[PDB]
Amino acid sequence: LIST
Amino acid sequence: HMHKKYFIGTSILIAVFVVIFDQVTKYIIATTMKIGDSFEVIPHFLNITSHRNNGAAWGILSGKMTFFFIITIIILIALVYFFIKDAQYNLFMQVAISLLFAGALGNFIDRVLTGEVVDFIDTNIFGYDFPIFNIADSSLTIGVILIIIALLKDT
Ligand SMILES: CCCCCCCC/C=C\CCCCCCCC(=O)OC[C@H](O)CO
Ligand SMILES: [Zn+2]
Repeated sequence: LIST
Repeated sequence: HMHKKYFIGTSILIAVFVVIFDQVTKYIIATTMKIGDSFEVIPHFLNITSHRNNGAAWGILSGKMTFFFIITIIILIALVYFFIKDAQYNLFMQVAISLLFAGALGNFIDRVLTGEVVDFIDTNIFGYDFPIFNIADSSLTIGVILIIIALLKDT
């Protein structure tokens, strides 16, 4: 979900 | 004073406003700056540092965009199902799920189109070496804070  | 089963009107335009501002801000940084450039917003505490994220923190992986692809979709479907089954008559959680849904979709568009994620928020408020993030990351984190507060019931 998050950028990484 | 509206008490509805599903606050679909409020939930969607929350997701709409978050995705719009995440995609717009991401795009403004992409077209006004170069990778590595940085300009100040609040001196010594907030900079706009142009960065791109492709999961390089995890090291060598055969295909991670496909795995991120499968992960994001599975969770996007579960959020909708969570919204329907256990978020009835609960505007607070429906807002939180929307923040989680919008924050996941915003990054999802970046990876599907470009295979990367635009990161531009660079602060020293949470200590340093905290990675450069964006609005989609912010909505997700806030949505997690809200459900943790919603999970802190019965205790
Ligand atoms: C720079 C990073 C920070 C900015 C990016 C943050 C992402 C958006 C998060 C929250 C939007 C605001 C929360 C939505 C407002 C809730 C409105 C609502 O729930 O309705 C109010 C109702 O009147 C009560 O009964
Ligand atoms: Zn009432």
